[PDB]
Amino acid sequence: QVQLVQSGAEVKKPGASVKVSCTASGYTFTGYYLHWVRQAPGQGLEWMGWVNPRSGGTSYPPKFQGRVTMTRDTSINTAYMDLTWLTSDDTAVYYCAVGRIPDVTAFDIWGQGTPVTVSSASTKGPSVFPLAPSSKSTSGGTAALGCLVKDYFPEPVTVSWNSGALTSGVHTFPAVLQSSGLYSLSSVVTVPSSSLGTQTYICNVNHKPSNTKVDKRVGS
Amino acid sequence: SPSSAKSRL
Amino acid sequence: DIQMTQSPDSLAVSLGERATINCKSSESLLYDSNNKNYLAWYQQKPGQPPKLLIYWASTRESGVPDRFSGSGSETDFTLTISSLQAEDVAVYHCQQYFSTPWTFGQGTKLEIKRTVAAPSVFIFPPSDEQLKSGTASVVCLLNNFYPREAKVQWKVDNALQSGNSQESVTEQDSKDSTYSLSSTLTLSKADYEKHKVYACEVTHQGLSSPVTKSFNR
Repeated sequence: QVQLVQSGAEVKKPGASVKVSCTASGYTFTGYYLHWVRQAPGQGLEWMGWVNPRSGGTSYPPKFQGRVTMTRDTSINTAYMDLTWLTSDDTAVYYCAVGRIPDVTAFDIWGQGTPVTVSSASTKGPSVFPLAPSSKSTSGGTAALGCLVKDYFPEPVTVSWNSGALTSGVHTFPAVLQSSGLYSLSSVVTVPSSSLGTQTYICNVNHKPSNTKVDKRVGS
Repeated sequence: SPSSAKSRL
Repeated sequence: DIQMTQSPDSLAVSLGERATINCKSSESLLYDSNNKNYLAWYQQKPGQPPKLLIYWASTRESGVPDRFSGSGSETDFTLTISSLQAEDVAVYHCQQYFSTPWTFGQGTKLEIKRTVAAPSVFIFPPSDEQLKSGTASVVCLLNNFYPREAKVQWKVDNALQSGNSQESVTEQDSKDSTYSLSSTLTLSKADYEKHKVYACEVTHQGLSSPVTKSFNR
């Protein structure tokens, strides 16, 4: 049952700090170094340092010396990584990782990951706009329609179709960061065109950080 | 020569 | 200190066929006093942490099937999947542990190669609801195509646009190995009711000439 269970996602503003925990089980926490590794979008894995769960000692590479503090708490088998002076380059998924193989500093145990967003933007709910099955049936004898979820912060947003009933054909695109600091995405679905008069298509948009719950009906 | 390993204490 | 460079960045291989990923170290991971190469490989499937795949260059971590193989020496290494399965689609990373700081490569994405399929193209004019906000979004949809490489051009009144559009690609679908792309053109409203015709023009390898979709108003 060996596993490392990390804390939930974090959103922060430049200058602030962030602290992520990692809880070990299924092995001797005080037997192995506990490392931290991050992954920024289009960057590649990056080692941040380790903490000795027995002595409480640490070691950080130059890049993170002065910004990172690693600590443990053996009473509850839990490690902590703390990062200060956050910038946009600190946006990444933060992993705790353990290596158990002698003389091999490579990690066979990883936490599920903790995404950390760093931005000056503030919590904003999205506007939901229909992408109605356009003026003419001819979309192939099949039809395409969707919902445009625009100008929200932060990630994630949740889009389903008819309360989760319609999943086949639906493509929920990855959000894209606009120049306003706000994310935006579209969700589309391919449908039989005969049923545009028969079926009612509703998309269920859910943005928890702002408690936005919108159901947009998409009619021709 | 390699840096000392950091896998088991 | 030690940089790690993988090649290629992206790789498409047919089911059943052979996948080869290289990794170059800037220094040399071979220790002459034990004849060991200090190099590891990882497999990272979407939305999950890395999984240790191979260490000491060619030793398979416990649980790794036989079709995964590591080879090479000193500064030049290679991960090989001999008979590519569907569950092997992922990002593969090489990591050196000769020197600290322990450094990784940039990753190599491995995806299923299939027969070329041109996209179905769809176009959506802005909703009216979006009329009042003062912003107009025109969305072009490229549906179920392979490979991922495509080019979407926008033309309002046959004027090519540049700077007012963004793109979003899905990950390769698990039932048909296709991709889907959305291209959104963003105009203030103080510009959408001026030009009759809006068009996205799609370039793809499965099309010997562009496909165009348009509407008026």
